[PDB]
Formats: sequence, C-alpha cells, structure tokens
Amino acid sequence: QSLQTYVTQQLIRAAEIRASANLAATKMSECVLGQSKRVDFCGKGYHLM
Amino acid sequence: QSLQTYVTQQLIRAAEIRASANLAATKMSECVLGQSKRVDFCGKGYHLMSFPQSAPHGVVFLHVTYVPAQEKNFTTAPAICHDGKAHFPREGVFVSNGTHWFVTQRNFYEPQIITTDNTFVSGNCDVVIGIVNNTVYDPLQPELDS
Amino acid sequence: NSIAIPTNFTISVTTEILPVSMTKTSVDCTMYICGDSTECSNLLLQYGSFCTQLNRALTGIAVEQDKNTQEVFAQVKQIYKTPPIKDFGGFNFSQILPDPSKSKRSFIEDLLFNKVTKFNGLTVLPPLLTDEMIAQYTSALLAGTITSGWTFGAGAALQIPFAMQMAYRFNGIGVTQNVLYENQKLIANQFNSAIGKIQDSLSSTASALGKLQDVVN
Amino acid sequence: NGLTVLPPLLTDEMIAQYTSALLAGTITSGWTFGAGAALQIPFAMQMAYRFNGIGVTQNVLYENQKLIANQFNSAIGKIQDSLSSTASALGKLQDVVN
Amino acid sequence: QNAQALNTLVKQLSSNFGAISSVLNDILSRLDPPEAEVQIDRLITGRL
Amino acid sequence: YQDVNCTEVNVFQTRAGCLIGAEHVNNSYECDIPIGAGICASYQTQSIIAYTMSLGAENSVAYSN
Ligand SMILES: *[C@@H]1O[C@H](CO)[C@@H](O[C@@H]2O[C@H](CO)[C@@H](O)[C@H](O)[C@H]2NC(C)=O)[C@H](O)[C@H]1NC(C)=O
Ligand SMILES: *[C@@H]1O[C@H](CO)[C@@H](O[C@@H]2O[C@H](CO)[C@@H](O)[C@H](O)[C@H]2NC(C)=O)[C@H](O)[C@H]1NC(C)=O
Ligand SMILES: *[C@@H]1O[C@H](CO)[C@@H](O[C@@H]2O[C@H](CO)[C@@H](O)[C@H](O)[C@H]2NC(C)=O)[C@H](O)[C@H]1NC(C)=O
Ligand SMILES: *[C@@H]1O[C@H](CO)[C@@H](O[C@@H]2O[C@H](CO)[C@@H](O)[C@H](O)[C@H]2NC(C)=O)[C@H](O)[C@H]1NC(C)=O
Ligand SMILES: *[C@@H]1O[C@H](CO)[C@@H](O)[C@H](O)[C@H]1NC(C)=O
Ligand SMILES: *[C@@H]1O[C@H](CO)[C@@H](O)[C@H](O)[C@H]1NC(C)=O
Ligand SMILES: *[C@@H]1O[C@H](CO)[C@@H](O)[C@H](O)[C@H]1NC(C)=O
Ligand SMILES: *[C@@H]1O[C@H](CO)[C@@H](O)[C@H](O)[C@H]1NC(C)=O
Repeated sequence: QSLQTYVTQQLIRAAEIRASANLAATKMSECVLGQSKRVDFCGKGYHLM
Repeated sequence: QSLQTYVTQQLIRAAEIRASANLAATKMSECVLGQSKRVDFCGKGYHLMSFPQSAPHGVVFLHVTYVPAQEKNFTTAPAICHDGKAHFPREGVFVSNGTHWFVTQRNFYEPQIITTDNTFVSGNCDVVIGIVNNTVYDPLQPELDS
Repeated sequence: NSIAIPTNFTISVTTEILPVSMTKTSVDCTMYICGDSTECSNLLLQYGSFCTQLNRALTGIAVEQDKNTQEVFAQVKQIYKTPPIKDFGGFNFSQILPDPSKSKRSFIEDLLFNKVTKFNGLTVLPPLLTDEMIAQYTSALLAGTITSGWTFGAGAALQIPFAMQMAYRFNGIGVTQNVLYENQKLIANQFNSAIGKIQDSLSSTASALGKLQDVVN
Repeated sequence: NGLTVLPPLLTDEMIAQYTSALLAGTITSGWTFGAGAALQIPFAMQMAYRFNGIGVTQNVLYENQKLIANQFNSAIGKIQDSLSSTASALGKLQDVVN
Repeated sequence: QNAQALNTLVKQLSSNFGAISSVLNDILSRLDPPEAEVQIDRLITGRL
Repeated sequence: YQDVNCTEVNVFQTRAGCLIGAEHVNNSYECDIPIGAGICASYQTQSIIAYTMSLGAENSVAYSN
C-alpha cells in the first residue's frame, strides 16, 4: 500500500507535468514558431517573438 | 483494495480523456467552425479549414492546410528611397530579381510594379538602415498628362 | 538583404486523431467483491460507505463520457444537410460526406471504424448518442462547413458558394484571393488527390489510429 | 533497492541541439519554418512583420531600429544578471525536482 | 461534490472495519492493551 | 432494468434495457432525462414518455454556386 500510494501520486503528478508539457508544446508552436494575438499568453505586452 | 485500485486508475484515466476532449472540443470550435490563426494547432502549415469525421471512442480531423512549396531567392530592402521620401510596402515586401524592383505579397511570389497605391511614405531616406534607391510609378501621372 | 519567397504551394490534408470518451463502465461493487452470498455481504457492510464511494466514482466517470461526446460533437445548433447538386467549385467531398446507401457514415468515416477493435458484476453501459447519431452530427458540422463557411458557428448558416469560401480561407492566411481563382482547378485537384491519400493511408495501415486503439487497449 | 532511474531518450546535449535549431530557424526565417519551408528573411524585415502583427505600422521599427536593437540587447542582458544574481526564478523546476 | 466527499469521510468514523466497536474511547474503556491494540489496529487500517 | 430482456422481469425494450412505466412515442423531442442508445424520457401530455431524441431541427442550407 506504500507502493500503491507512491504510484498513485506519481500518476497524478505526471498528469500535472503533462498539462504543463502540453502548455509548453502549445507556447512553442504558437509563440516560437509563430506570433500570438492571444492577450497575456506570451508575456505581458503585445507579443513580438 | 483491487477495486479501489482500479477505480483510482480509472478516475485518473478519465481525467486525461476529459483533457483530450476539451482539446477536441476546441479543435472543433476553432478548426472546423472557424479558421484558427494558431500555429500548428490545426495541423502543420497555414490553416485553411477542417472536416470532422467520427471514429469509435474519438474524433478525427482532416485539417486542410496551405503549405508554401517552391521557394526562389531574391534581393530585398526594408524600404525604397524615391525623391528623398522613404516608401514602405502596405501588405507586401520589396524584392528584386537583380535588375528590377517589385513589391510582392509575403506568402506567394506575385511581383507588382511599385506605386503610391501599394506603398506608403514616412520620414526621409537618411533614417532607415539598408534602404535602396528606386522609381515609384505614380498612377495619376499619365492621366494628369492626358 | 536576401529573402526567399514561394513561387508555388501545396495543400495538405493532414489527419489528426483525438480520443474523446472511454467505454462507459460500471462495476456493481457488492457483486464483484462478494457475489451471490449474504453470508459475505453482511461482512462487507463493516467497511461502511466504501462500496457507495466506488459506485459513485464509476458513475461520475460514466456520465462524463456522455458529457465529453456531447461537448465535442453537439456544437452545431441544428442538423444542416447538403444540397442534391454537389456544385462545390471542383472540390470533391464524396469521401467525407455521408453515403445514403449504407450506419450512414462517410467513406473515410467507415475506414476509421474498420481500423479499430465480463459478467462478475461488471456492466458496460451504452453511450447516450448512438454511433449513427455521432455520424449525423459530423454530417451536420460538415454540411455547415461546406455550404456556409464559419458563419454557422457565429449565427445563422448563411450560404456562400465554396470557391468564395476558400477565397475567404486564403485571404485569412495573408494570400490575396486572386491566387485562388487563378489556380482554382489546380487547388481542387490538389485537395481531391490529398483526400485520396487519406483513403490509401487509412486502408493500408492501422498504425495511424494508435491514439484510439491505445485508449481501447 | 528495487528503485531505478531511467535515462531520457533525448540527452541534455541533444535537447540543446533542438533549442538551437528552433531559435536558429526563428532568427533566420521568422515563423515560416513552422509552415514547412525555412524561408530566409533579414532580421530587421522579420521584426517589421512582427510589428505589423501588433498593429504598429512598420516604419516605427525602421525609424527606431538602433533604439529597438539596443532595448532588446539591454533587456536580454538583464536576464543573465537576473539568472546569475538569484536562483529563485527557477522555482517551478527546482520544485518538480524536490 | 466536496460536501458529499467530506460527509462520507465523516460517516466512515461510524464504521467498524471488523473491530468490536465503532468508538475508540469504548474500546479503551473495555479492553487491556494486548487486545485493544488488535481492535485499534483494525480501526487504524480502515480509517487510514 | 439495465441490460435485461423484458421476458426475465406499458413496457418498452430499449437498447439500454427493459423500460417499464414509460410510454414509447414515435415523435422526437430534445433530450430531457437521458437513458442510452439515443433514447431519452420526459414528463409530457401528463405522463412519462420515452422517445428517440432529436439532435435538432433539420435544415437544408439553400446553397447554389
Ligand atoms: C526581372 O523582371 C523583369 C520584368 O519581368 C524582366 O524584364 C523583362 O525581361 C523580358 C525578357 O526576359 C523582356 O522581354 C521584357 O521586355 C523585360 N521588361 C522590362 C520592363 O524590362 C527582367 O529581365 C528580369 N531580370 C532578371 C535578371 O530575371
Ligand atoms: C540614393 O540616391 C540619392 C540621389 O541620387 C543619392 O544622394 C546623392 O549622394 C551623393 C554621394 O553619394 C551626393 O554627392 C549627392 O549630393 C546626393 N544627392 C542628393 C540629391 O542628395 C544617394 O547617395 C543614393 N544612395 C544609394 C545607397 O544609392
Ligand atoms: C506548381 O506545382 C504544381 C504541382 O503541385 C504544378 O502543377 C503541374 O504542372 C505541370 C506543368 O504545367 C503539369 O504537367 C502537371 O500536370 C501539373 N500537376 C501536377 C500535380 O504536377 C504547377 O504547374 C506548378 N506551378 C504553379 C505556379 O502552380
Ligand atoms: C468525386 O470522386 C469520386 C471518386 O472518389 C468520383 O466517383 C467515381 O466516378 C467515376 C465516373 O466519373 C466512376 O467510374 C467511379 O466508379 C466512381 N467511383 C466511386 C468510388 O464512386 C466522382 O465522380 C467525383 N465527383 C466529382 C463531382 O468530382
Ligand atoms: C539561395 O542562395 C544561396 C547562395 O547565396 C544558396 O545556398 C541557397 O541554396 C539558395 N536557395 C534557394 C531556395 O535557391
Ligand atoms: C550587409 O553586410 C555588409 C558587410 O560588409 C555591409 O557592407 C552591408 O551594408 C550590410 N547590409 C545591410 C542591409 O545591413
Ligand atoms: C427477448 O427474449 C425473447 C424470448 O422469447 C425473444 O423472443 C426476444 O427476441 C428477445 N428480445 C431481445 C431484444 O433480446
Ligand atoms: C407508431 O408507429 C406504428 C406504425 O409503425 C403505429 O402502429 C403506432 O400506432 C404508432 N404509435 C404512436 C404512439 O404514434
């Protein structure tokens, strides 16, 4: 039950880190490979690059 | 304990399927019901439109995308100097084939003669780094001449 | 001082596959743990509300699978349908629009089904929307998208002829719309042949649908 | 003790090759390397396309190019100073390690 | 959802989990530690 | 009664199971109480009905080239 508790919290933590990896994959596509008209998505101010 | 384990994995798996839904619901509302401006959200290339298709326990998008495909090199300059005025392109970019200067749209080679319609003035030729001298054709000139 | 500019282009129909709902499952936790025997069930009562927590949690998952499938497909207000005359400016949607001879799925929407694949108190519940109702929503979303641009999402489905819709799509990517009209037959052949490669890809290999088959597995 | 740590598939010296490719694309070719083709474009012309992308018409860049370049160079220099003078900026990464 | 999850966590204090009583002060009123530790360890195992 | 056939139990055999005390109707309405496999139930002219749900009004878009 100590392993099941650890694995359960790593599964939840991995979903939290994947929500951040999907956000990072999104910022890389929409702000490195592009320019964003999405307000406050890529820094404060109007986004340049 | 084996049922508590299963329903715990199943709550965590249902949470990540509810996260591929919402992603699929926004690809529906942005790629299908609109035209997303968002780079690589609706497939690689510039987005044109998408068609949803059903699939068992999922959805499939056929993202129709424009991809620019046969590039040529050109010489270019940020502005053209005319009679001391610096002219900048409206929606285009300036290019040259080495002998003549044109303004073209940015995502397809479409050379146009440079005129006071497709360009706008600001300041003078001293300020801009890398400006080049050229003619600007004035569309009014032959009409006012006749 | 050097810029490269494309003298030509290609239109690519890149497929993307997303899972949307699990198989709705509920496990009758008393009959799973402790089946067909009151002599056992009176011992399971000492664990109190545990078996109610597990039925509650699996019912929460099971109603979310209908909610997901509604949130994805049921975005269209009313079920648009295409005209009899398929006059779409040379573009050929016959492989993605529903076939009335069939289960009224499109051609590609059938390849997608053919490529993809218990009594111990376990139950599998049906989805709220039949797979044929999902095929009506994808038909309506697609019939709006072909006959009426984006404006069926924003309000009334105002018709617009398809060679003017793709000119609005081109203008939306900063390509001046005359680039479409001067190339419309080439653009139609690029789209139609790119749609043809989707049948050939989905017919030839199952490896495309790995995201859905993983969620089934 | 039964516990193990597996290597990442992309080594750190190979992630740094992708970040180099991503910004070396971005610096030489704008966004276009996302849309298939890495079309070269001189950088003061890429920034004029990015000024149009915020509704500041492009002669504002050229008439201020030395100022805008100096503001960028100064601003990126302050990131070295920030990341040298405190470790507290990487709170999210040090927290996922913790 | 929070109120019903928390009321269920509280109702699980009324559950025996195989102990002789639901109430830990009653186990400690009835039994000496060599046996009360077995009863309490069923309640610990269940409540935990 | 989920998954059963009514012979094992105003009765209707839905694809979800045997439904007892709801009047089946040939009409369609928006969904109200969801059952499964396109069936929904509601309280209407009153009594409990069950029906195949309507996804919305049909609309032929007036397209021409
Ligand atoms: C640059 O573009 C111009 C315009 O197309 C070219 O000038 C024309 O060249 C053709 C022969 O290739 C002649 O028949 C035309 O009379 C020319 N027109 C003018 C206005 O001069 C020019 O040749 C191109 N230069 C290069 C190096 O490609
Ligand atoms: C662009 O054209 C102008 C006008 O012909 C050039 O200005 C002349 O520059 C020379 C020195 O190079 C001076 O002696 C003249 O007095 C200038 N004339 C005027 C009217 O100002 C300018 O140098 C050219 N620049 C480039 C890069 O070609
Ligand atoms: C752009 O590329 C397309 C192909 O994607 C070219 O279309 C071909 O053109 C040749 C020569 O006219 C024909 O023989 C072929 O039958 C056409 N189809 C294909 C698929 O190759 C097109 O000519 C190119 N040029 C432009 C500006 O569109
Ligand atoms: C749209 O594409 C389909 C093929 O996917 C075309 O259907 C074929 O049409 C020819 C006659 O032109 C028949 O010999 C074939 O048997 C048809 N194939 C199938 C699978 O039905 C259709 O003609 C095209 N329509 C338009 C308007 O372009
Ligand atoms: C552009 O010119 C350079 C040489 O100056 C060459 O290396 C490059 O391949 C050319 N690109 C195209 C698209 O012709
Ligand atoms: C390009 O670089 C050369 C290096 O000698 C320089 O002479 C020229 O002025 C530069 N052009 C621009 C537009 O910066
Ligand atoms: C229900 O069972 C009876 C048994 O006689 C059979 O006739 C009928 O076809 C069955 N219907 C369904 C839907 O299972
Ligand atoms: C439903 O349709 C059948 C014929 O298919 C008919 O006999 C029956 O009376 C109808 N019932 C209702 C409630 O309309």
